[PDB]
Amino acid sequence: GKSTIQGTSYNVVKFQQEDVSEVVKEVPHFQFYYIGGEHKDNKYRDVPLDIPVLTEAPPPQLKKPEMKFSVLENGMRIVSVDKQGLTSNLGLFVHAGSRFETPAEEGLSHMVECVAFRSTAHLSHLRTIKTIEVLGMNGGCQAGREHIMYNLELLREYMPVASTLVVGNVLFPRLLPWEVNACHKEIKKAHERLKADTDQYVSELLHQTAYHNNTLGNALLANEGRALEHFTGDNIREFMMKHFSAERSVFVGINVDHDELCKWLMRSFAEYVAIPNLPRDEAKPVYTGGYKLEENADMPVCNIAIGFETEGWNSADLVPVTVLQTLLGGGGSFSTGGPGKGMHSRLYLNVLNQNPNVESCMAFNTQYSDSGLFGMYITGFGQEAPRLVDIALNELRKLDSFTPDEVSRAKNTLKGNIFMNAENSKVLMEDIGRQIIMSGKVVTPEEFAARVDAVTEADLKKVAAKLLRKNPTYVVYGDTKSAPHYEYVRTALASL
Amino acid sequence: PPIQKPLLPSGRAVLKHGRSMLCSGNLSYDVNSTIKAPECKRGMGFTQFKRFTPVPIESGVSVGNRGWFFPGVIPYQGH
Amino acid sequence: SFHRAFARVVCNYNKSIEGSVPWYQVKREKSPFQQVWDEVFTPIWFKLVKGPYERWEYNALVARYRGMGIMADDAMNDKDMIVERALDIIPEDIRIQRYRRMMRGAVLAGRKLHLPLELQNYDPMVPYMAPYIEEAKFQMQEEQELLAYHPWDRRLYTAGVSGFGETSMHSTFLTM
Amino acid sequence: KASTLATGKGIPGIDPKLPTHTPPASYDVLSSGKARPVQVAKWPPMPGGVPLPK
Amino acid sequence: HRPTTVKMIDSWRTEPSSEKPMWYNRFDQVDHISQHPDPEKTEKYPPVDDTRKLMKTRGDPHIMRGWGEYVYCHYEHLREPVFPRKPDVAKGELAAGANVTRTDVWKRE
Ligand SMILES: CCCCCCCCCCCCCCCCCC(=O)OC[C@H](COP(=O)([O-])OCC(O)COP(=O)([O-])OC[C@@H](COC(=O)CCCCCCCCCCCCCCCCC)OC(=O)CCCCCCCCCCCCCCCCC)OC(=O)CCCCCCCCCCCCCCCCC
Ligand SMILES: CCCCCCCCCCCCCCCCCC(=O)OC[C@H](COP(=O)([O-])OCC(O)COP(=O)([O-])OC[C@@H](COC(=O)CCCCCCCCCCCCCCCCC)OC(=O)CCCCCCCCCCCCCCCCC)OC(=O)CCCCCCCCCCCCCCCCC
Ligand SMILES: CCCCCCCCCCCCCCCCCC(=O)OC[C@H](COP(=O)([O-])OCC(O)COP(=O)([O-])OC[C@@H](COC(=O)CCCCCCCCCCCCCCCCC)OC(=O)CCCCCCCCCCCCCCCCC)OC(=O)CCCCCCCCCCCCCCCCC
Ligand SMILES: CCCCCCCCCCCCCCCCCC(=O)OC[C@H](COP(=O)([O-])OCC(O)COP(=O)([O-])OC[C@@H](COC(=O)CCCCCCCCCCCCCCCCC)OC(=O)CCCCCCCCCCCCCCCCC)OC(=O)CCCCCCCCCCCCCCCCC
Ligand SMILES: CCCCCCCCCCCCCCCCCC(=O)OC[C@H](COP(=O)([O-])OCC(O)COP(=O)([O-])OC[C@@H](COC(=O)CCCCCCCCCCCCCCCCC)OC(=O)CCCCCCCCCCCCCCCCC)OC(=O)CCCCCCCCCCCCCCCCC
Ligand SMILES: CCCCCCCCCCCCCCCCCC(=O)OC[C@H](COP(=O)([O-])OCC(O)COP(=O)([O-])OC[C@@H](COC(=O)CCCCCCCCCCCCCCCCC)OC(=O)CCCCCCCCCCCCCCCCC)OC(=O)CCCCCCCCCCCCCCCCC
Repeated sequence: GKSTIQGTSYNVVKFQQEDVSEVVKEVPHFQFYYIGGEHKDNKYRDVPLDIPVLTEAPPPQLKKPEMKFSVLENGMRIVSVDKQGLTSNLGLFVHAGSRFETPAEEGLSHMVECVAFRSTAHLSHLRTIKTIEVLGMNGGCQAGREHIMYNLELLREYMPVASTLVVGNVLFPRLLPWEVNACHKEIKKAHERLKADTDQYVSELLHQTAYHNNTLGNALLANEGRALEHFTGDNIREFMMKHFSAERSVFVGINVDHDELCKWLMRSFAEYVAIPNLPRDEAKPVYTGGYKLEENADMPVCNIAIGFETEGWNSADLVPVTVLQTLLGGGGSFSTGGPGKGMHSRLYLNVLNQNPNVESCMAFNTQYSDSGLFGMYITGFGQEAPRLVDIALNELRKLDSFTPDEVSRAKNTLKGNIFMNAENSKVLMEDIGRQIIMSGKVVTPEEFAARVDAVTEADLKKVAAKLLRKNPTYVVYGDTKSAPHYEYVRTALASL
Repeated sequence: PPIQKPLLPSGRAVLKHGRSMLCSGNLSYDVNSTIKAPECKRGMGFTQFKRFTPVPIESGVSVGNRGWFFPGVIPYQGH
Repeated sequence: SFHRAFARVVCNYNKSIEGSVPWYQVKREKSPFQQVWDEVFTPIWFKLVKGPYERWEYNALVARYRGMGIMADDAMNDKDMIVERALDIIPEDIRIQRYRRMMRGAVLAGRKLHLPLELQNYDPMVPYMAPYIEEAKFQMQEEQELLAYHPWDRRLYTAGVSGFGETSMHSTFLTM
Repeated sequence: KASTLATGKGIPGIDPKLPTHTPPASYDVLSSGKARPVQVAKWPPMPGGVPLPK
Repeated sequence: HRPTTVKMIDSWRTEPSSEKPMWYNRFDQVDHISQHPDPEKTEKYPPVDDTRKLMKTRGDPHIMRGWGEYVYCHYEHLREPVFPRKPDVAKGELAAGANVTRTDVWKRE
């Protein structure tokens, strides 16, 4: 380790000047045109698949995967893990989400996502996307509340090409006026995609109500009215100069050789200057609580959510609150889970099994760098809303005590979820990138398991007590014509 | 060998906004998971026909517009 | 099969000229014969025929543009696809004056009148469309290469289009 | 001289800063970085610019 | 569009525009389009009273050569090479299209 950045040590990669002729020899070989060819009959045309045909296979070389950390001289951090899979997952994470927008800059984070993979200094829009398509790669860009991610999924032999294309989005994009204007379409599509997912749409309503008109309450998506005034290449460039910098960016690669990944990323920034790092206003979220009743004339069901503020990812309450979510668990009538699929979580036993009118009840837990939301999400028919809220409130009043059996089951299920979620490479990539952006550090799945084992009932009681002292956030979506008023919820929770 | 994924790759983030690997539940069966194994109520096999895009179909939505028309304007004989 | 042999010949030849420098980018010295021809024919031909004829045509063209009050780049016809693609991206201030100049020219020409001499002292050969013509050619060359490198097969005379490539409905006689 | 539009400012030829013609300048290396190839002709060019096969 | 064709080819006898521009290759570059002068508010050349006093033009009457009918124009349809000649923007030459994307003229220090 040659450099310590935000609590993690990285190996410094030096820039080197390499002639373009020499590097061209190392670029992966592929063709776009096949002008003629040498005819060759399929030699296995008469061989059934049950007969092996490959002989003299070289012996395998297996190495235990390890996460390695490196950083360029411009300050871009590189973290990769090689699981020896045949498909890579490259990810570029930039610490510029919707939370850093000013009210006059509403929606600019989403606008950056919309213009992703458009023309750059050394490539056109068409050539970038046709290269991604011809090489069989998939991916895109997603702008969140705290970060924006560029990701590509590809065969690992084409990593040199993929890394170059991703980096070009933040190194030297040409935000040409006519290309940007063609991206105004994506705003309407983004709204439709969000509203289709009822669970996510309710989550956005929670955050807007929980954090009134401040960092984590800023709308994720740009509106299609007055926001289009500053949906311009010039405005986007000014936003990127404020926030996009090599010091706020992290490149994550799964199933890629670290040295090769570092080498090719180094060659991309060798002869160019990245956006310089400048100070920015970083204000802590202000939690206000509140309520919002959003009618959806088409939906006959009522989706209710009651949330409370959590300190966030960097707190010591991260694991105990996560254990609390698994203990309460939840579920829904839609699915019929078999053994080990939450059939014995507290919400499933106390709500779903005893209230046939409840369509679904779950506990949600969103975590960000310095804040989060915890609460219950319950759904049912519109006329049932007064009873649905009472059920939710009753469960919130039972968080005062927990049985030893429930704690152990919750701890074991959480550990299983951690390990089973980790084996997915796209999940591992997104987990690593978000952790470094949020904390500057990566906690491995095994280390999280050790923390989970140390959670006691006292910790659960303490964390639950803190959550219940916050002003509740109360969201009703769908058929809201029978839901109770906000003051009813607050008086019910005022006792705690 | 069998193909276990749809011919159209999602290209989206697996994790939902604000939810991490730790607090997302079990992605194998959780309702909100984007990679949950579908339930075989009628048996295994239909996932080869299945449309995995969560957005509902909007019949007749235009994707063949090259910039020749504004939204809401009806082309007449292609012009 | 002779087609297979022909396909291999084409593949080998093209593989042997990849990365070749185009003829115009080679530093070429004229032969001892073309130099003599340039020494004798070209100077006399310019003095007596080419020079005077082309000056006569050029000066007439400048006068015609000045009489209409238009620029040379205004005279381009948008039936040419490069011109149409370039005109899509020109900025509004350039567009406004281009339209006004072209409208005045057609009124003058139609009414058999000429611009007052007070307004004729300008250089009509300023190349204001050049940045956009070059961008349009780049966009079109990318599309040609990455999307139109083969004669594609499509279902014929369906959806108002012949299926032979054109993209507008009812744009041929056989698609009425 | 060429100080004002009346004196000839901005008129190629009359204005010192603007040349009468703008021919491209010669280069010794291609934009790729390869050395520019050199071909010294000894016979007149082909009638139609037809290139010969390799 | 209706059935249509452009002569976007690699000629055997005529160079591409990147190699030999046919227009007067002196342009002024700004940082933002708003920095350009406004023609409506910009004084034009002093009006003349005689057609013989009108100013000179920048066009070259003999820009094109060879057999064929005379023509003066600034543009052609020919294709460019993947490695186009690097434009001399320092002197005022125009940089647009391939000479920007497939070159390093845009790079400052
Ligand atoms: C300068 C440098 C040096 C130059 C060197 C030049 C080198 C070339 C010259 C040497 C060529 C050698 C050729 C060797 C041939 C090998 C033969 C062999 O072993 O067979 C394997 C060979 C290939 O087998 P394969 O591997 O399975 O591949 C199948 C493909 O055919 C494989 O083909 P493909 O897939 O590649 O497709 C191309 C295909 C097809 O290619 C073409 O057909 C080209 C079409 C292009 C368009 C042409 C438009 C028309 C132009 C007309 C111009 C006229 C100008 C006139 C000018 C006049 C004034 C000057 O080509 C062939 O079939 C190969 C032809 C082989 C030679 C035999 C036919 C030649 C033409 C004879 C015409 C005679 C006309 C007489 C007129 C009399 C008038 C009174 O067998 C054949 O297929 C060959 C035969 C093809 C059909 C020919 C006609 C047969 C007629 C039979 C009549 C039966 C009558 C029965 C009557 C019964 C009554 C009861
Ligand atoms: C001494 C004895 C000597 C004997 C000598 C014997 C010699 C025998 C000679 C036999 C004939 C040889 C002819 C060779 C011509 C070569 C021309 C050439 O270089 O073409 C390249 C050229 C490619 O040009 P390009 O600039 O690279 O790209 C074209 C596009 O801009 C952009 O291209 P793209 O690829 O991007 O666009 C996609 C699209 C592009 O598609 C096209 O380019 C199609 C263009 C429109 C075709 C339809 C025109 C409308 C109908 C006209 C006829 C009206 C009346 C008919 C009925 C009358 C009844 C009373 O491509 C495709 O769709 C690919 C598949 C095409 C085949 C589809 C098959 C189904 C449809 C059937 C019709 C087409 C058959 C193939 C062409 C046959 C040529 C003869 O392709 C064509 O020329 C296309 C065919 C158009 C002509 C069709 C003519 C049909 C026959 C009419 C009667 C003629 C009588 C006069 C005398 C005939 C004898 C000479
Ligand atoms: C040294 C010797 C030299 C000898 C010289 C002679 C050489 C021999 C060959 C000469 C002929 C060449 C033929 C070229 C065929 C070209 C095919 C083609 O590409 O067409 C599409 C093409 C359009 O190109 P495109 O837009 O790229 O195609 C894309 C679209 O998909 C295209 O689609 P599109 O829709 O945009 O365009 C299609 C276009 C295509 O059509 C044309 O443009 C005309 C093509 C055919 C030309 C006429 C051929 C005539 C010759 C045959 C007849 C000979 C009879 C002899 C008898 C002798 C008896 C003693 O229009 C039509 O299809 C119109 C069809 C109208 C049919 C109406 C029929 C009546 C209504 C229906 C039936 C009746 C009602 C029902 C009644 C029921 C009763 C109960 O056509 C043209 O652009 C060319 C048109 C022809 C121009 C002139 C050609 C000159 C040829 C050079 C040699 C000339 C030498 C001097 C001759 C002097 C004569 C006095
Ligand atoms: C007494 C005082 C006399 C004073 C004499 C003064 C002499 C001055 C110096 C002369 C030096 C000449 C050689 C210098 C090199 C050539 C020039 C050059 O390269 O310039 C650059 C010029 C262009 O350079 P570039 O632009 O860099 O090249 C780009 C392209 O690749 C190429 O450019 P491109 O793509 O533009 O094409 C080049 C050119 C292609 O080049 C040519 O065309 C060259 C033509 C040369 C003709 C010479 C032979 C004919 C005259 C015979 C006279 C006989 C007199 C008998 C006297 C008897 C006394 C008892 O094509 C064109 O320009 C297109 C022409 C289109 C119009 C055609 C009109 C034809 C109408 C015919 C109608 C007929 C109807 C009735 C049927 C008749 C049937 C018979 O290069 C060329 O033109 C390339 C071809 C050069 C061929 C030279 C051939 C020389 C032949 C000498 C024969 C000597 C025989 C001696 C016999 C024994 C003696 C005892
Ligand atoms: C015993 C006798 C036996 C006789 C046997 C004869 C057998 C002959 C078999 C012929 C087979 C058919 C060939 C047809 C080819 C079709 C090709 C085609 O359509 O291509 C389109 C294709 C389309 O390309 P694109 O990419 O769409 O467009 C290209 C761009 O435009 C721009 O492309 P780029 O910038 O890359 O430029 C490429 C360059 C490439 O250019 C070349 O390489 C062509 C050079 C041709 C030179 C011909 C000079 C002939 C001079 C004769 C001198 C005789 C001297 C006698 C001395 C006597 C001393 C005692 O082209 C040009 O610079 C412009 C080409 C303009 C072509 C104009 C076509 C007119 C045809 C009709 C002319 C005649 C009709 C009027 C007169 C009739 C009555 C007399 O064009 C080309 O690629 C260029 C090809 C041009 C070929 C022209 C060939 C003309 C040949 C004339 C022969 C005259 C013979 C006289 C004999 C006299 C003896 C005394
Ligand atoms: C016994 C012992 C005996 C021993 C003897 C031994 C003999 C040995 C002999 C050996 C001979 C070897 C000679 C080798 C020569 C090599 C030449 C060469 O390489 O040239 C390359 C050269 C290509 O190189 P390049 O660099 O492109 O050359 C420049 C171009 O020429 C053009 O490019 P540029 O940039 O220089 O041109 C600019 C452009 C622009 O050109 C112009 O500006 C020309 C004007 C354009 C006018 C357009 C309208 C046309 C109508 C004109 C009239 C109307 C009025 C016009 C004026 C306006 C009035 C208001 O020029 C053109 O477009 C040229 C078009 C020319 C026709 C237009 C009309 C010109 C005359 C106008 C007169 C007007 C007079 C008005 C007076 C009023 C006074 C008040 O190619 C040719 O020139 C070839 C031409 C074709 C030749 C074919 C020959 C075939 C012969 C076959 C039969 C032979 C039989 C022999 C039998 C013998 C038996 C014994």
